[PDB]
Amino acid sequence: ERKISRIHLVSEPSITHFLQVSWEKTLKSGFVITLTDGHSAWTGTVSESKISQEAATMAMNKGKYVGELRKALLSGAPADVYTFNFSKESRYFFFKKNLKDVSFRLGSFNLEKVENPAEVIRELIDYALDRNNLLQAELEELRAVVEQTERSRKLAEQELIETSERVQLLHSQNTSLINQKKKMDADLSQLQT
Amino acid sequence: GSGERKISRIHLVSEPSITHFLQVSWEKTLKSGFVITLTDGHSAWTGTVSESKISQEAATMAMNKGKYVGELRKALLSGPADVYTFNFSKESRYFFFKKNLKDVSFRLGSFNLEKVENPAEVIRELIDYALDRNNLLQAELEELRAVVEQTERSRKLAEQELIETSERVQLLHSQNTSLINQKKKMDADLSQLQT
Amino acid sequence: GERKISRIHLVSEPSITHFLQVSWEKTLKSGFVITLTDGHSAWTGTVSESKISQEAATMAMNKGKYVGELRKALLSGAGADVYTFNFSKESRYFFFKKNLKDVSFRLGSFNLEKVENPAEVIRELIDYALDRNNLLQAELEELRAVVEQTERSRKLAEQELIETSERVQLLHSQNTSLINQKKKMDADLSQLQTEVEEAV
Amino acid sequence: GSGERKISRIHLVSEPSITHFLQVSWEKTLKSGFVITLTDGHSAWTGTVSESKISQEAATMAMNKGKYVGELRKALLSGAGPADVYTFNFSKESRYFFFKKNLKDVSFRLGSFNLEKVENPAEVIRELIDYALDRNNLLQAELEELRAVVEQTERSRKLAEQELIETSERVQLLHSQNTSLINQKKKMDADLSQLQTEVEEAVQEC
Repeated sequence: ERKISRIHLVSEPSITHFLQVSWEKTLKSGFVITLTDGHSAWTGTVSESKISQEAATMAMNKGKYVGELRKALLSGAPADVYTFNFSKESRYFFFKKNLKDVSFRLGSFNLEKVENPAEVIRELIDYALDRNNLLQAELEELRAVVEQTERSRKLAEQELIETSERVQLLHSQNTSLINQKKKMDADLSQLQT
Repeated sequence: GSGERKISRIHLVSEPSITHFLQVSWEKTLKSGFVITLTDGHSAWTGTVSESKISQEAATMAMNKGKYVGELRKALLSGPADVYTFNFSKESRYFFFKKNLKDVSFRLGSFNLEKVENPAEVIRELIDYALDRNNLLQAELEELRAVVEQTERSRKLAEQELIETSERVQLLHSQNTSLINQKKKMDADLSQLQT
Repeated sequence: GERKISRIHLVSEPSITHFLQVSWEKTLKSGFVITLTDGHSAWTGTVSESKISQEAATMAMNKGKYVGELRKALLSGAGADVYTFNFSKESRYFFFKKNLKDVSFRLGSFNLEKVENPAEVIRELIDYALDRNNLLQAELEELRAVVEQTERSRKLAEQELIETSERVQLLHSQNTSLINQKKKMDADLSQLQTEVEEAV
Repeated sequence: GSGERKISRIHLVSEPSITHFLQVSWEKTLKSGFVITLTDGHSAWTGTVSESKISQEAATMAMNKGKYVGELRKALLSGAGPADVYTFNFSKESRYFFFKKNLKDVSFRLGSFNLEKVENPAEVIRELIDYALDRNNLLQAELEELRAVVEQTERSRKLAEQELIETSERVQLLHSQNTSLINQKKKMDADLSQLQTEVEEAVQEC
């Protein structure tokens, strides 16, 4: 599981930054958050115990806290109500939620600077290109399913009108047969004398 | 809306360790020219292949220009018949052979890519574009999963109606053969009762 | 940040559907801000904690029982088929009662002054509901992942239990046929053990 | 199945302070046509974009219609990013258009629709609020049901796994007897020749 977001930090408002969050099937089980500005990178890990501690700090249901994390760190910057800020000196990444004249902090994470930003960026670029090819193949598969279903429907429309011509040609045969059956069945009592 | 671009993974034999990325961007056709950008996560190299340059490279190989640009489309826009190489000193020439396992390789192209002085902006522009195109494909999928859902239900609508009719023809066909069997017995009894 | 929005049916204007927004702290008995709107204007007032106790003592019922009735009335539906809501648009008084058998008694009465920023309040109310939807829909993405994760573990658990049960059936029959082979080979040894001593 | 609808908050450039709300409703497929509704909390504007208008704007942009409809899905549905810039004329009460701004200062008019004021905007807002509160109940009901599926599936997982800890114990102890019986058979085979060749050595001794 992996999602790359385009966030806008208050520290450097000019340079648009990228936020890569990676976890395993559940965000409440922990995740790895990466911040990159195209040259250097900052990667930190948020454990399951840290999420429960941050949720218990501001008095919030853990299910509702992960909902806020999955809404601020994964949707991107849709949902501009979140104010992201990363201090490069202290190497801390904190974001807050803005509405109703209240800007309370929602999370405080410690992202340490990576000594191999080239590999981190190339792995990010490689994942974005792999997700691109997957969505392209799924589009070609889906387009093939549409032309097969419509083709299968058109065949089902023509087989029905042929079978409907057969259901009435055969229903008229039973009616023509049951008439002489009932006519001969009464004629069998006449020959009985 | 204008602008066309394809980003590809390339294996540079100069640096076989890492995997380089090639960003080819052009207008509407490769015949008019294209801007080719090479990056490695830290630095970036960009060159502008003019339309005249493609004509010279196609003429020096005695190859039809329409066939030559077909090979440029083949190598730079997909992703190993083609082998790529690039030198880091100053002779910044992104040249790629077409190693054809028929006999031996031969030169296919060569362009000058100068090292840009803002590689961070190039990479962000490269990453930002890749994310935007993934959202467009994801939206195109949501639009298409709704079309296939509508055609499937309309298909199964006519499918159950055909099976409903095809079941009925087999109903009054075994019933038709039943009436044939009854009139067959009444025919035999008409001859036995004739006596 | 506890807030609840619910639609109400005013008997003074029964043709339209008004909306009620109750905002309160951690506990409703401590007080709440009650907002009313009709899609154009809005009226909002404040119910202090002492106003709750004064209303509770005015009808001689326990405070906790009264705040419980406030959760049933001011929260979770209306028009609901038991509580009758009414708002005097002239007097700016929010008055609601509870219908029983043949006796309907007043449950609360609070003053709501008209707000000077009706579009801003509606703009805040819509922004909140859309924000809570994006929050609940994010919890569905998390919880659907938990279902698929638990479904996978259960499915392989039943699959493994089926194989381990089918293994004990092939194995029990294999031992059954093996005890019989052991039974017949013992009868052949005593036959050959005799022929050794008998042919001496 | 009711209808398809999405309500997103947008920030116009004619009034960047207040938060306008954008309501787009369609029937299954977006290319079939949709209805745009703009509101600020007082007045409201409603427009109707048919299937023909979508093909016309797609022919002007020279894009594939599937891409243009996909580009409309990104901007209109769930729109709150700096990629798409929205604009609307209040005094001219017409021409709601939106751009697509990316890096290197590239901008093109992605859409242009003329929506007109509503005579009764209060009823439009109440209907918008009524829908938002209905999905709030529909989502919270889907959660309570999903919470029951999680613990029920965890119940069946613990049950089959504790029955596994009993079934597996019988398999291992039954397999230990299998190998113990095969070894007795193998040794009983070897002890059958020493008796067979001994009988044969008695008849080969006259």
